[PDB]
Amino acid sequence: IETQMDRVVKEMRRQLEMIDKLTTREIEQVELLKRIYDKLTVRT
Amino acid sequence: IETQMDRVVKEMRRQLEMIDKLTTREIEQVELLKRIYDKLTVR
Amino acid sequence: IETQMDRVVKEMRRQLEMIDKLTTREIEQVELLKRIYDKLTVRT
Amino acid sequence: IETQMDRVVKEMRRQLEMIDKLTTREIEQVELLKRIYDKLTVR
Ligand SMILES: [Ca+2]
Repeated sequence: IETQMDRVVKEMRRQLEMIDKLTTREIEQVELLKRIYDKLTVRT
Repeated sequence: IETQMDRVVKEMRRQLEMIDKLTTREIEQVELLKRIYDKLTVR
Repeated sequence: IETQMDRVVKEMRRQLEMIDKLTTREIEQVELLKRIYDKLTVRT
Repeated sequence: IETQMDRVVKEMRRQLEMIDKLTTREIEQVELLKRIYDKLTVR
């Protein structure tokens, strides 16, 4: 009734979190590319 | 459950926003990757 | 009631579509890194 | 009623198996970027 209706708000709030740990992993990921790129422009 | 329904949606449209920036960013990632990779092929 | 209640399953169907794009994109990069990784060792 | 609310929760936990496979996948990218970035720092 309402009790699965939070087995819904609950699971979800855990999805925003899981999403956020992802974005900052995208960022870590990018950082390492910009840099790794810059070492290649220069090693030339 | 009428107004928590309402909350649920709001939070969902927020969750797509996020899944969107993610999607943008992977596109960028992938081009840098190919860009990076081309140069390894030049040298 | 049911109105807002599918402005919900609507989102989810759309959410999971995107979670599918990424997983295949991710798949693409994972083997572009492997290509670059393989070569660096060659360029050595 | 409960019928569609039941669906809702399903495809939601479906998405958590997904994003979980995904993190496990961007982790494995990150290890390759480190390891790639280390290898140049040497040449
Ligand atoms: Ca990535």
